[PDB]
Amino acid sequence: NDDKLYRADSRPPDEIKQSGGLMPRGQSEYFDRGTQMNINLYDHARGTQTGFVRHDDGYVSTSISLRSAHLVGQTILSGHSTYYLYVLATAPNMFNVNDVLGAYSPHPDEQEVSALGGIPYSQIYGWYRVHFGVLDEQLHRNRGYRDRYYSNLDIAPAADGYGLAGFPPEHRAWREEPWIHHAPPGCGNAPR
Amino acid sequence: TPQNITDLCAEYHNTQIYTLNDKIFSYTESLAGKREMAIITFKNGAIFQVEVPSSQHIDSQKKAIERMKDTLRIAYLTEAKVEKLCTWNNKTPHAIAAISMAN
Amino acid sequence: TPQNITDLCAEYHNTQIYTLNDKIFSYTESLAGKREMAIITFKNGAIFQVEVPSSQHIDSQKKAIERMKDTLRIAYLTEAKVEKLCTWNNKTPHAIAAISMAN
Amino acid sequence: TPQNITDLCAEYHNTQIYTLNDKIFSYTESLAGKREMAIITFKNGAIFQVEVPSSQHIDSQKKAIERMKDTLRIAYLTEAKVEKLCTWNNKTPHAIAAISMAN
Amino acid sequence: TPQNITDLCAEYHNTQIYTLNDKIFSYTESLAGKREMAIITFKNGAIFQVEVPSSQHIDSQKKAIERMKDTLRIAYLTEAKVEKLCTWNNKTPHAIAAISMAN
Amino acid sequence: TPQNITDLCAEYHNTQIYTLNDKIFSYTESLAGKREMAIITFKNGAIFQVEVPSSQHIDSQKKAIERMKDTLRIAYLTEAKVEKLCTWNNKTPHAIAAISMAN
Amino acid sequence: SNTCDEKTQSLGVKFLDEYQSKVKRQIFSGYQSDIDTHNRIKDEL
Repeated sequence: NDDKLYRADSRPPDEIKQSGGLMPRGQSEYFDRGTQMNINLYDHARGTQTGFVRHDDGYVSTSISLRSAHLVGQTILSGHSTYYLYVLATAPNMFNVNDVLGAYSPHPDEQEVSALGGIPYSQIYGWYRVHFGVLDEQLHRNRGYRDRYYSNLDIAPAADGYGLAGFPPEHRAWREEPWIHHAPPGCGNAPR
Repeated sequence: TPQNITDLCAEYHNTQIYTLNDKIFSYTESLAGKREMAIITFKNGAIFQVEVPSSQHIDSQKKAIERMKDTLRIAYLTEAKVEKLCTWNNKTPHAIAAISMAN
Repeated sequence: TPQNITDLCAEYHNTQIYTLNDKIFSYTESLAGKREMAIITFKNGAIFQVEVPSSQHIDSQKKAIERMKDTLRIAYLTEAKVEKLCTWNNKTPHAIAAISMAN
Repeated sequence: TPQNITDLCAEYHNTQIYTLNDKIFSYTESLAGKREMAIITFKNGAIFQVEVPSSQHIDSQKKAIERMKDTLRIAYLTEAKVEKLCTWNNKTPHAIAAISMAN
Repeated sequence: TPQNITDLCAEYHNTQIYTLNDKIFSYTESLAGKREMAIITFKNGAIFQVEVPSSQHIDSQKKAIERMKDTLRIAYLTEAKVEKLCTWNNKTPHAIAAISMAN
Repeated sequence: TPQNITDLCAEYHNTQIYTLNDKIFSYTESLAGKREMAIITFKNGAIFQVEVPSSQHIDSQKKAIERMKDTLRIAYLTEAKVEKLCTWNNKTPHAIAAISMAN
Repeated sequence: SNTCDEKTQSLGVKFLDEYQSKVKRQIFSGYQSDIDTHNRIKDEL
């Protein structure tokens, strides 16, 4: 569907185009197959937050509603008068952290949707400009944003994510449902 | 030289310039013999044609009629958004004489 | 002049539009002598062609067919939604004679 | 007429079907006298060629080979998955006769 | 041969170099016989054309004229980033004679 | 025939193979009389050219150069990774003979 | 152990790669869209 997500980022729109979109930490160009980061949701989910909404271990976090996304960044990225809030079409590279980890979600309340690898510029529908904390309601539409295509897609069934979850090898989940039928090799396993 | 579409268009007559300021809703491409056109439609429901490379055209034009049908199909496929369209009002559907794109 | 794929197709015989408001499933391009074709396949097992020229065609055709084979390819790669489709049902596979891309 | 590539490929003797069901790994294009051809490779090994428009060709083909080197490359940049390869196996490397790309 | 647009522009006697380092603000294309060209502008305010072919256009650069009209469109769309143009100052709008692309 | 850019090139007296595994840094293009070429750069200096059609060039080679400036442009916008180029080095800037894109 | 920690990555990378192929394909196919059309009949007559 035509669902949009949110992410209060500081990095300029001009440096995003350059980048290919919004990247996790340690990725600079969106198309490096050989420029590998750690890809982990579990670790991702529980990084602490130095000066950025969660963007570690191969994913970039979104918020499902703005107010939310803005509450979360002028809580963080506070210190900067300037920042942007990017509106983001929904695609199947988006995991509902909660629907993935379930019990084991490091921060439910917080309800994040996460893009594995980052959000390609084309995904980014446009953005808000964040000045003197207070939001500026004027919308900067995004060339590069494909509407036919994106209003046609939604987020990936959680079960796509069960294999990716990333619990330590001897963690309980790997031997519980649903993980037990999705668990990568050497992951918890059959035995123990 | 027309240093823009607005000039350009009025250079001619049997024309009129429409500010469409929008992306293209649909695209039809014919192959029917004696019906070899492109047809652009708008949300507002504004129909247009790229003339069957018909006998009323200067050789130079022939090459032009084709490229156009090409600007259409990639502006469409790319949700590019036209600004204005200079068009001939003497035809139904009002044939396309030129196109601009900005923003 | 015809104003949409519907009234267009209607001038010709052994035709019938087909709604699809879909996209392409297969793309098949041959080069083998006697076979410079493209066969289109819809997810609901529907098969269509783009025929090899002239016999029943006009030279004004021959460039059309060449635009069609064009369109579909990147009608496919892109992911389409070939709205409707005019076709010579008097054929088999049924010969594509026009195409309509709808948002 | 075949409705698929498999039905097409046996209408020719000295052909062969290849399910690769994957994306091209690398693409080479040559413009060095007599070696004006294209060269395609698969992860698994398979190298395939679009042949130099020599005399094994009818005139109908010449321009279907240019559309074919275009298709590889578009499909090479694009990363589409080739699912099937119709090829003449009496050459070396194998020689592309047709390509199937279903989603 | 010259390894620049700068040294390349230099080979001519009524040309100048343009360091824009921006993306085409607009793009227009007429198909209208006696004006089959293209003008493109920059937000700075800059204008340029792609001349309607001949007599001064040796037979060779016709193919070249056309190349660059395709280069002007795809740069617009794809979000450009042209470094410099090499324009002829005999005209207003200055005509384009070459281009650099830096990314 | 040849089955790779190495073997391909190694089949001539005056050509060399450049290994780049890099992407085109700048894309220069000319429509200018006499100089209707394309120059491609590299960040760690590589400069190459796509020569003008001439003697040294047959009929077969003429399409091939045209469909190689098509392939640099998009290799450039597409941001593609260039593997190995086979260059005729009796020239300056070296002229491209062969391109191989991999990854 | 190594296998599990390793295996997730094998998996994560794999996932990221195929997705990159749909984006590229859609952004890439589109640009070459009617460019690749000027490429055809103007190109073979």
